[PDB]
Amino acid sequence: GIAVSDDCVQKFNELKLGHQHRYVTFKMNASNTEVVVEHVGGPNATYEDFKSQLPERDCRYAIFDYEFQVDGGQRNKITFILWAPDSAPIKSKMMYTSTKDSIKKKLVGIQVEVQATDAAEISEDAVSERAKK
Repeated sequence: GIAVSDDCVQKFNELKLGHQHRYVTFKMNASNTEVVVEHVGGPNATYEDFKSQLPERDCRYAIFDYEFQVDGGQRNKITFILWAPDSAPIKSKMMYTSTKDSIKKKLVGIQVEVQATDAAEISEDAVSERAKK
């Protein structure tokens, strides 16, 4: 089984506990033996910053502390996203898919999960819409 790096937990914790990051992206390491942190989005990074950097032909995971000015205040939703574009190789797909539960259970505190397999699914509308699911 692919191991989740504890650094994946530390960064998720900095976001969840300290609001230190807008989002965190994760990818497998070189040996595909552990998922490691890839991109630490700071508090002012936009959803666009997160999105534009997603590999079109490779998978990734992400926590996006999606923010709102909505009814019951200004809300924050810790959204875990599995990015698995249909154009990724089967090996990449298989790996990310096969290891999603571990990262999800390691990341105690997720609030919304979404799976995006294309441009429209990873769009800001798809995600923002589901963020207040």
